[PDB]
Amino acid sequence: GSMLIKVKTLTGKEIEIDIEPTDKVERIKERVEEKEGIPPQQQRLIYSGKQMNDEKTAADYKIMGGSVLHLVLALRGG
Amino acid sequence: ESKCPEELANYCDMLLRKTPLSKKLTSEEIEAKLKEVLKKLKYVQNKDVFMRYHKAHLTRRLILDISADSEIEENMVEWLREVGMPADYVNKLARMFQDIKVSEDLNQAFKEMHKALPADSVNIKILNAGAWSRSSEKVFVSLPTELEDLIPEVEEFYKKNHSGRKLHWHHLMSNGIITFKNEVGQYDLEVTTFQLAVLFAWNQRPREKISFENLKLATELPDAELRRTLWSLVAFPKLKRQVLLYEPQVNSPKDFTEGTLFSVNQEFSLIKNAKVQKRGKINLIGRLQLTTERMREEENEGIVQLRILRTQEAIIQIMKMRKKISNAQLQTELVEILKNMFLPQKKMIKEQIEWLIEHKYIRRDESDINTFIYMA
Amino acid sequence: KRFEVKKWNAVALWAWDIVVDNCAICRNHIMDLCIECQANQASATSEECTVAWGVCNHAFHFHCISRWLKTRQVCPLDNREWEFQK
Ligand SMILES: [Zn+2]
Ligand SMILES: [Zn+2]
Ligand SMILES: [Zn+2]
Repeated sequence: GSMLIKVKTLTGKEIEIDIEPTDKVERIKERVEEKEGIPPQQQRLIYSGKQMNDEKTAADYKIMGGSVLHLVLALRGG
Repeated sequence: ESKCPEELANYCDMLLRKTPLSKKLTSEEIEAKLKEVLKKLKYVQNKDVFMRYHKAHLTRRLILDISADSEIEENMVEWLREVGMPADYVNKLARMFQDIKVSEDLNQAFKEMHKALPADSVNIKILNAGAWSRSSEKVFVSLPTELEDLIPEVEEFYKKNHSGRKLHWHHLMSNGIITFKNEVGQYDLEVTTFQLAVLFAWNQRPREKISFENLKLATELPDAELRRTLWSLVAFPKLKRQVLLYEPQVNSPKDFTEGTLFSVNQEFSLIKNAKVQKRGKINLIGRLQLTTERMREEENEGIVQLRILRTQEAIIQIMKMRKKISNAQLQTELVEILKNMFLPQKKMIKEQIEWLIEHKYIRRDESDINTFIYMA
Repeated sequence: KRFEVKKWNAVALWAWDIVVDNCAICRNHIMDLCIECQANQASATSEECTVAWGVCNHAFHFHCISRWLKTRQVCPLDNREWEFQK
């Protein structure tokens, strides 16, 4: 996993994930679920105030090195 | 319906400016398709983003005087006040319409007050600094003698009119038309000061290559602006023949380098029906609040959306765990859940509680105006 | 292969210049408040306090001249009847 990023949850708990710049966000939500119990459906990833679309890549959202992604749960999702 | 607080602002511009959509209609429809939008604003996170992108647009129209409906543009103002838009904003835009008028009267006058350049070759425009302009950061440029000699002459003209006032030249918004004797013919170019500067940096060396580094010396334009301005001259969109033929090609201005060389394309020319026009006139404008500004608010507006998002989430999180909580008890633990995120301010909180009340997430108790209930 | 200006649309920003002399009338910085607005409370009369310019080119406050027109109608400095400028 050439690109090592991290996802911060409400509590501030940061989670580290290894991915590729071609990896889709739909897959990050998954690698997030294998590390924490959070199901993809309750996940909203926010990078730079913008919401990431499932069918897109980290490369699209100019994600880099230790770049922080925000995991903000859905309101209508539990 | 259109949700983006920006795309919304971009529609009003589409309607108020001379575009296809606005010519393919009538004042009634337009006034209607406009009245519609301000209504939807009542349902947009932070109305300021709409104000920002709107004012910007107006400025473009006002300045380049390419407003389609001069009546509405004005009227657009009050309906903008009526809907609820802030105070200092509305009248502030109004002040902008007042200046173009004050200016027309002032231009017509200045032109006559003298019978640099021919009378009707020069057109003035003096606007209130508090109204118009935003970000004030020194921007330097080398003006060609023609323009430089005019500035003071205008500076004195305003002097015996309204003393105690000083003009501050705006090169971002200033524009004009410059001739361009090529090897194929003569054409009129519509451009911003910065471009005039870059182009004129050839006049003393018509057919010579000039590197990116030297243009930085000949034009004084800071690195960033130069990059955009050159790119605006080697890659103007929807243009068949470019005006400046740069050297080692790139796909973005960011890739330009000191060694990069530029030269005046001698094979320039328009085309009308696959027939090479020898006389022509094209526009190369559409500028902004200096680039550095763009990156500025975005950077922050993004952070705000994130706080709003976290605030929003944190509330419904407490609300989910507990079920019936009071504004009081909620305020205090709202601060702890976001303990490692940021300190939510009470205004942002107030607003997201309201937002969550209409989108039916939270409900107020009949028994206690305060104290919210977690619905559905 | 000249590039010649053919039409120029100059745009400048109107701004209140800095005056550093005093109101020969109330003896206060022309840019600040006058002796009136200074003390006298707020009210419907606590209207803005701007400076005034005349055809003699001198410049006093606005209120400090008003209270100098209900009477002596000449500029106290160059004794030539008062006359404003926009
Ligand atoms: Zn005084
Ligand atoms: Zn006063
Ligand atoms: Zn006098």
